[PDB]
Parts: sequence; C-alpha cells; structure tokens
Amino acid sequence: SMPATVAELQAEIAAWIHPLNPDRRPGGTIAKLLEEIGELIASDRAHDPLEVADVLILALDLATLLGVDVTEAIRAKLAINRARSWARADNGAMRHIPGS
Amino acid sequence: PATVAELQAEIAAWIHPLNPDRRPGGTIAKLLEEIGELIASDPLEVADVLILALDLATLLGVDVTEAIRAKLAINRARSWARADNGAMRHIP
Amino acid sequence: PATVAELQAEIAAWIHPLNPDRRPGGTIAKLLEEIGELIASDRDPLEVADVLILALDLATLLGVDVTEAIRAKLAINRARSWARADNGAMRHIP
Amino acid sequence: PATVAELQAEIAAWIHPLNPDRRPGGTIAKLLEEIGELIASDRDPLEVADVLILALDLATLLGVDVTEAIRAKLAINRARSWARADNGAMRHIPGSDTP
Ligand SMILES: Nc1nc2c(ncn2[C@H]2C[C@H](O)[C@@H](COP(=O)(O)OP(=O)(O)O)O2)c(=O)[nH]1
Ligand SMILES: Nc1nc2c(ncn2[C@H]2C[C@H](O)[C@@H](COP(=O)(O)OP(=O)(O)O)O2)c(=O)[nH]1
Ligand SMILES: Nc1nc2c(ncn2[C@H]2C[C@H](O)[C@@H](COP(=O)(O)OP(=O)(O)O)O2)c(=O)[nH]1
Ligand SMILES: Nc1nc2c(ncn2[C@H]2C[C@H](O)[C@@H](COP(=O)(O)OP(=O)(O)O)O2)c(=O)[nH]1
Ligand SMILES: [Mn+2]
Ligand SMILES: [Mn+2]
Ligand SMILES: [Mn+2]
Ligand SMILES: [Mn+2]
Ligand SMILES: [Mn+2]
Ligand SMILES: [Mn+2]
Ligand SMILES: [Mn+2]
Ligand SMILES: [Mn+2]
Ligand SMILES: [Mn+2]
Ligand SMILES: [Mn+2]
Ligand SMILES: [Mn+2]
Ligand SMILES: [Mn+2]
Repeated sequence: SMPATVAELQAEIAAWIHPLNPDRRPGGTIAKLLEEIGELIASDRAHDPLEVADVLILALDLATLLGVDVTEAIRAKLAINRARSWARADNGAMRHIPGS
Repeated sequence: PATVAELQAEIAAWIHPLNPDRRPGGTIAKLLEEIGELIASDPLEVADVLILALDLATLLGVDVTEAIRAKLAINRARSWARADNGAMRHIP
Repeated sequence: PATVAELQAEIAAWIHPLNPDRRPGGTIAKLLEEIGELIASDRDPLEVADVLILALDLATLLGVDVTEAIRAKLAINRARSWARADNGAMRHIP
Repeated sequence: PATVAELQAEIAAWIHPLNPDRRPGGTIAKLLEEIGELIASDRDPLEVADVLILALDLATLLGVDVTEAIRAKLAINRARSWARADNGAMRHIPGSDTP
C-alpha cells in the first residue's frame, strides 16, 4: 500500500521486531526512541530519511505496546488542540493557554 | 484507519496557520517535552508524541511509508543483540 | 570555590519549597524539555544552566555522590576500548 | 567534593585524546541515549554518572562557566513565580518576574 495506513506500518514493524524481542516494553522503547532522536539531531546529512525512520519505527511501536489506536488518538487530540488557545514558546513550538 | 500521509496532512493543516515558521529544531524540542510527559505519566499523551514525530517527517520531506519500509529491510538483514535498556543494538 | 555538592545544595534550597514532593520522573521530564530548548536555540549559558540544574538535582534525588560517581565511571571508561559512533560520540567495544 | 570545573577538566582530559573534534550535537545525542538508559533502568549511580559526564562536557564545549551560569539562573528563578506542571516539575508564570 502507498501511502500505508498507520496500522499497517505498525504491523510491518511488529512483524520484524516480535521474533527478536517479543516481550519488549514501553520503557526500553522510549529509551531507544531517545537514542534515535539524538542521532537525528547529530545528523549532518541535509536529508536523512533513515534516521527519521528509526524515530518513527519506535514511536509507532510504542503505540502498539500501549494499545493505542493511532488514528483515533491523533484525531482526538487534534480536536482538543483546535479548541485550545495558543501562544508561541521560545523554542519555536507552541504552548496552550489555560481556560477553565 | 487513516494513512500516515492523511494524518500528516491533518496535523499540518492545524499547526501551519498557528505556527507558519515552524522548524525541525523547535519540533524536536517539543517532541522531547512530550516524551518527558509520557515518562512522568495514556492515549492522548502518546498522541502528543506522534503528532510531533509525524510533523517532523513532514518538515523534513520524508516519505514515511517508503522510509520505514527501507529501514525495516535494513533491519531484517542485520543481526541483533539485546541491550541493557531492553531494546536492541545491531551487531556490526 | 563552590563544589558540585554546594551547587546541589543551592539548587535544592531553591526548588524544595516550591516542589516539596519532587521526584526523579518529573525531573527527567523537565530535563528533556530543557535539552530540547538548548537544541532549538539559535545562540547560551542560561540554557546550559537549565540542563545542569536538573541533572545535578536528579543526582540529589537519587542519592548519588556526584564526584565519586563521575570518577568511578571515568575509571571504568578508561578500562574500555572505544569505537566512533555515527552521531560523533563514542560507544565502547564489548 | 570536587568543584564542577575540576570534574569538567577530568572529563575533558579523558575524552579529548579519544575524540578531539567532538561537538555539541553529538554530545547532546549521546546525552539523550544515557538519559534513556536511566529511564529504562530497573535499579543507579553509574547511570547518573553517564548523564552528568555528558552534561558537564557539553558545558565545556559551549564555553560555559557552570558555577556562574547556575547561580545566575537560580537568581532569575528566585525572582520568578512558579506553577506545578502535570509532569510533576514546575513552569514559571509568564509575566510574574519580581522587579
Ligand atoms: N506539530 C506541532 N505540534 C505542536 C507544536 N506546538 C505544540 N504542538 C502540539 C503537540 C501536542 O499535541 C500539543 C501539546 O500541547 P502543550 O500546551 O504542551 O500541552 P499538553 O497537551 O502537552 O498538555 O501541542 C508545534 O510547533 N508543532
Ligand atoms: N520497535 C523497536 N525497534 C527497535 C528496538 N531495538 C532496536 N530497534 C530498531 C529501531 C531502529 O530502526 C534501529 C536502530 O538500530 P541501532 O543498532 O541503533 O542502529 P542504527 O540503525 O540507529 O544505526 O533498531 C526495539 O526494542 N523496538
Ligand atoms: N563526554 C563524552 N563522553 C562520551 C562520549 N562518547 C561516550 N562517552 C561516555 C559517556 C558515558 O560515560 C559512556 C557511555 O558508554 P557507552 O558505550 O554507551 O556505554 P554505557 O556505559 O552507557 O553502558 O561513554 C563523548 O563523545 N563525549
Ligand atoms: N530541579 C528542578 N528544577 C526545576 C523544576 N521545575 C523547574 N525547574 C527549573 C529548571 C530550570 O532552571 C527552570 C526552567 O523554567 P521554565 O519555566 O521552563 O522556564 P525557562 O527558564 O526554561 O524559560 O526551572 C523541578 O521540578 N526541579
Ligand atoms: Mn539510527
Ligand atoms: Mn541507533
Ligand atoms: Mn545513526
Ligand atoms: Mn502532552
Ligand atoms: Mn506539553
Ligand atoms: Mn501532559
Ligand atoms: Mn523551560
Ligand atoms: Mn528557553
Ligand atoms: Mn530553559
Ligand atoms: Mn550508560
Ligand atoms: Mn550508553
Ligand atoms: Mn546502561
């Protein structure tokens, strides 16, 4: 499929990792995710799709381990984000402004 | 279930008007904040991490399906050892 | 001059009244936020300060003698062999 | 207890022969690896040591006087007001600087 559904990508990731690390857990997955984000930061390569892939392989598989429906969770939080008020943070991302 | 590209389009359509000069560096900064929240904590928190990780791919122009499949093909040909943190490291 | 233990004491004296039940998990979470800010910065001693304030306080919360722990791990590191990793740091050879 | 500058000097004297052209980017990358190890630990001082070795060497590479920088930021933090965040740490209240 092209583009694949996020669940199909999770399944392809899991088909690779499950024979090798069937009882992997969220904590070790987050630890590896931080390693791979580090590699992306340090990457001198103007384009590094394989380092982005490492980050996404772990983030999508984290969702699998936590039983999270990626489509439902992302759309539910985007709906929350649309209803929120926002201000820019110094790092260039945003932070929401509390209502009640 | 949505395609990864459709979720990228929905994320970008929300953040782009609010943050028109968003960059990979600030996206990575925020991603690290949200991973911290997950450590300290949960589907909506996982959502925060994925919203930022997928938008980083958008900003870097990475075809997610193609890149993940390419790296999984590399990972299949590698041999692996279990790391102390419970994840793996490939054997050089 | 002030030692790492004295900086830990100064940090603890500031944060403890504000966050009397602070714990390693939230401190690691805040440390990740501040490393992110350092990454995104376009400059930055005060962002480095934010990282070190949290990392030194993490050692305090975990009961770690910073001088002795650093010197003990450096001694382990001297006994290892090292390869250059793609990110520009090193990884020891098993 | 050693001064932070002395610990930085010992760290630098160890790593510089092995990695003389090391940079902040790779040091941050490794720092994140070692923080991850602390998160996943089912235990420890040597893991805390890995984090601090890299965070202090980062300060060296960026030319930061650690004692001066930490004291300057603590002074700023004392003048701020603070709210507790959901992760258990604090975030300063915007606009609350005591003048
Ligand atoms: N892609 C993208 N998402 C962003 C950016 N700034 C904030 N966000 C989103 C990511 C998360 O879904 C959400 C986090 O909101 P925030 O105020 O920390 O609140 P919280 O939801 O973590 O409690 O905001 C940004 O610059 N880019
Ligand atoms: N989902 C998942 N992926 C894992 C785990 N351990 C390793 N991986 C994958 C994520 C990346 O695609 C890859 C990283 O390999 P590694 O030996 O650091 O090498 P590198 O490819 O970063 O150079 O391995 C793990 O425990 N879970
Ligand atoms: N300052 C500095 N320290 C470095 C660098 N590359 C590796 N190190 C040190 C930091 C830690 O004390 C140690 C981490 O070793 P590693 O092979 O991951 O093994 P481990 O000790 O985490 O099991 O190596 C580097 O580039 N700079
Ligand atoms: N040790 C410790 N320090 C904390 C905690 N919560 C916040 N801080 C400190 C660390 C940094 O010096 C500072 C971060 O402040 P913040 O409101 O993100 O603002 P900023 O200084 O990053 O702009 O606050 C906390 O729970 N523990
Ligand atoms: Mn990688
Ligand atoms: Mn790696
Ligand atoms: Mn790499
Ligand atoms: Mn969040
Ligand atoms: Mn947040
Ligand atoms: Mn949260
Ligand atoms: Mn901050
Ligand atoms: Mn900042
Ligand atoms: Mn800061
Ligand atoms: Mn370590
Ligand atoms: Mn390590
Ligand atoms: Mn370890």
